[PDB]
Amino acid sequence: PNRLIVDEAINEDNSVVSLSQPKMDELQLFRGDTVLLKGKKRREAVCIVLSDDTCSDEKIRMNRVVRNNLRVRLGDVISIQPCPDVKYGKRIHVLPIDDTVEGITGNLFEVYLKPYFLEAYRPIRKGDIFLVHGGMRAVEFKVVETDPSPYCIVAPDTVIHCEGEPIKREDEEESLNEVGYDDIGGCRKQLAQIKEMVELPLRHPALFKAIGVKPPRGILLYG
Amino acid sequence: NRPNRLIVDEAINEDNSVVSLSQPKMDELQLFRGDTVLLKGKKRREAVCIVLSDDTCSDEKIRMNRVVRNNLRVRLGDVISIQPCPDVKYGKRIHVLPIDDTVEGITGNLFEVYLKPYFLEAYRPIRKGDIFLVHGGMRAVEFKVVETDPSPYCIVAPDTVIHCEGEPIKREDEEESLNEVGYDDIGGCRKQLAQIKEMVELPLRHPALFKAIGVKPPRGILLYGPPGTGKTLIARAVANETGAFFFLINGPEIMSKLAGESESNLRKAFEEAEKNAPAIIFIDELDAIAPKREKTHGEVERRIVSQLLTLMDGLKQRAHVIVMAATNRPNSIDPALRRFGRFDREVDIGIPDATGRLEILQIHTKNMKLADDVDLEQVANETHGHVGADLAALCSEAALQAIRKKMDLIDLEDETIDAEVMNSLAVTMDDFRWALSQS
Amino acid sequence: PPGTGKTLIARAVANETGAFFFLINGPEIMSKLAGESESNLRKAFEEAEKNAPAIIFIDELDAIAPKREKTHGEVERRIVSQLLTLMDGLKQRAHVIVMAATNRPNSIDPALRRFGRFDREVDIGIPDATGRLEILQIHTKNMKLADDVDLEQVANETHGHVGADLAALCSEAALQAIRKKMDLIDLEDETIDAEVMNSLAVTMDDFRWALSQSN
Ligand SMILES: Nc1ncnc2c1ncn2[C@@H]1O[C@H](COP(=O)(O)OP(=O)(O)O)[C@@H](O)[C@H]1O
Ligand SMILES: Nc1ncnc2c1ncn2[C@@H]1O[C@H](COP(=O)(O)OP(=O)(O)O)[C@@H](O)[C@H]1O
Repeated sequence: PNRLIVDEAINEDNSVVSLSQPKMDELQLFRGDTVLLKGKKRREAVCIVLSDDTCSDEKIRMNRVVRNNLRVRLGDVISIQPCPDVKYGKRIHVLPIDDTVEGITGNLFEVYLKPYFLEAYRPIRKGDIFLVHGGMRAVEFKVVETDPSPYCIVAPDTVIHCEGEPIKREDEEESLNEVGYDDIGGCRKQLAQIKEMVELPLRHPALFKAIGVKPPRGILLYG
Repeated sequence: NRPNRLIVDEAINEDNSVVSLSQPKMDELQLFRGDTVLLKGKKRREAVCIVLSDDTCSDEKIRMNRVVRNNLRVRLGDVISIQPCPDVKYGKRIHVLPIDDTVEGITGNLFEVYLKPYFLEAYRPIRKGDIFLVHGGMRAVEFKVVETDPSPYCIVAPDTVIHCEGEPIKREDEEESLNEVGYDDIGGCRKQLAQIKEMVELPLRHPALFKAIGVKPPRGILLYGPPGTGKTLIARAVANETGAFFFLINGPEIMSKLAGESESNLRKAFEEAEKNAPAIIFIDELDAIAPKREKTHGEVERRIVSQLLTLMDGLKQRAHVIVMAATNRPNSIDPALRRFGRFDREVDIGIPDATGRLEILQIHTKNMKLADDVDLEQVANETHGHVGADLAALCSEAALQAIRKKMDLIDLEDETIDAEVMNSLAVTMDDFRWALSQS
Repeated sequence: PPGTGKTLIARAVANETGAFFFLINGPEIMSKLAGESESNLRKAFEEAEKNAPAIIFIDELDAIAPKREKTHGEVERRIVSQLLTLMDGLKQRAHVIVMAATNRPNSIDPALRRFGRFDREVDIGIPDATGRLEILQIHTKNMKLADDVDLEQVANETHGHVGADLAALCSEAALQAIRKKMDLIDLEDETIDAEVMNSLAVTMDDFRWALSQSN
């Protein structure tokens, strides 16, 4: 009813998720409304929602950044619900993750945080991990706490502390500047084919006990 | 011996409960179209069937399904006695149970999925101890008839109560699985199949005969054709279909072994088929082992070719072993193999034509629920240059497409795909027309 | 060409002239490992020397002694030589004739055609119509043929056939006629008396069928 299949993002923004127009009408959501998304393993994340008229009705486009905080891969299921109850924060606390900051010195507020948030009005959740590009390297930041806990918006008013020591990566947490379909271009057509070939046997593998059909076993790549 | 015994032939009417007969032989036996008959075969076994007039059937032969053949414990070309059975009245109780090794993976109600549609307006004769086969939900399921109320045999009318009570049953030694490959599992090449069958007929079915006569049976059979044409398939089938033992020699797998242990294997293959006679040894991708004597660079590759040729000669005609082998062309092979006494028999398993392709398609869509708009005839016409395995994968893809479409809608739980949910899953002509853009 | 009775002739001549017959099969010799391959080849000549007079028959010669460049690697050449030595080492007083067969001259190492070795070449060609008839007769001499069987006709139809083609043709035509009767012999088995056997005629139809099979 309100549950959706998680698809690839076309709007490469961390805080936004797209949805088909009629599915927004169905769920009674307005363009720019903020939504709470729940995924696997007790996890949720907060996002802005926009109408994408190329999106499938029962699917929801979202960034890898988001997917991660939800602990879901592409083609999974997530519940979406409205969240207009969300308010500007006083006091966000972010820390960089040590393995994305070896080599860079000093003030990383001015370089990443600041331009990532100028007129941001970004929804965020405690325990969120987001990614900022710049200075020829991408940096991951975890939100260690927020003043309206558990989730707040970040307005010009909101004070933002990145207090010294970078934090260790959790086992659960996956490097975001690891390798994804968003790291490869010029070959959507070919990529699509690979994805569907591998979709079921890798994502829904228990299925092949239930049916006598044969999944492709070997895939050859020309070029 | 008598005017009622017959030779068991291949079924053209692919229905479990019917057997066909030549019109004059029905007149001779005074049987009527639709009359139900009792068939007695080997090892104390009998089965009950409807009978229909087939005007392409031989007068002294009787067409029947593999399903039936099994319950009669007979292979093709054997003898069975047929007699009228108008005494069979409808049943009340029937107890069927699925055989464990055809139901691993499927859940819950298998009545609604298989039994029910198999019996809707069936009026099917059946016997206690019969094992029949139902197609659906992308897997075939074998069910044994554990008892009937009019014992030993009854007909199953709408009135008849049908019970499949829980626990699936173990398979007996005598009972042979039906997924096992048969000639009904291969299409588009009757002509070539016929030849194979008669070549192998006597030496595998009546092997003691060759002590009595000084005639030489073919020892080696070579299978020409592009790859994926069912060359392997045919050999697998013929072995099962004629109750012969089947030893596979895979060309590349033999070259994978180090020098000398490569031959020690090859030799051990012939020693295994000798041991379990009669047998078909099937050498797949022959040219991997025995290519033209100049195409073999280095000694050990030639030492192998020879080692084979020695085993082929060393093959006594009294061994009762037929060696079948397959390759993509004649010219690939060392012409030494085509000598009298070795691979003296060459069969050309070609490229299925339109009509053949249709069959192939039908053989691979026999377990899946197809939509009304599915036009397999159309598909056949579109797939102009396709070999059998092309089409088998086409059906595999079209189905996996239809599963992906539903796999989104089955978000609600997993791994929750019941056998019932499975049969809910139809495959649209669209899913085929899509799968065509791939192959 | 192969199947022309090259082996057959050698077998015959040995028996027909009371000579001992040792068969050397080309491929079978290459099947053996290195050095034990020669130890066999040498032991063949030692066996024919021992039982004189004899014909040693080397079948599929080219399997052993192909053109000196067609032999890749040493042990294949070491074999060719080992033969040539035995061919020379063959005393004329030994009373042993070595016969050998192959599909063509060019396949063979021309070293073998030297004076004192394979100095004599005979060309067992392809049977012509009249020949094919004989072959057919030779392989139908134990089977009961039907009146309508016209082996002359068969010969004419089988234009490009070698002897072994025709020997198998007869074998098939007979196995066809057996299959036809094998249905009617349902009554018992293995009950095929020698008498039931002679009841079994082979119709011209069984031949015309067997023609649709062969090469
Ligand atoms: N004529 C045919 N009829 C039915 N199935 C076929 C046919 N040809 C190929 N197939 C299917 O495609 C595959 C062919 O594999 P294989 O038997 O190895 O063919 P080949 O030996 O010609 O390569 C088999 O899995 C079989 O199910
Ligand atoms: N000219 C012939 N006359 C009679 N039989 C023949 C003739 N040619 C071939 N055959 C038969 O066919 C087979 C030929 O085998 P083989 O003697 O090895 O011929 P080759 O050595 O020419 O290959 C034999 O079994 C023989 O019975």
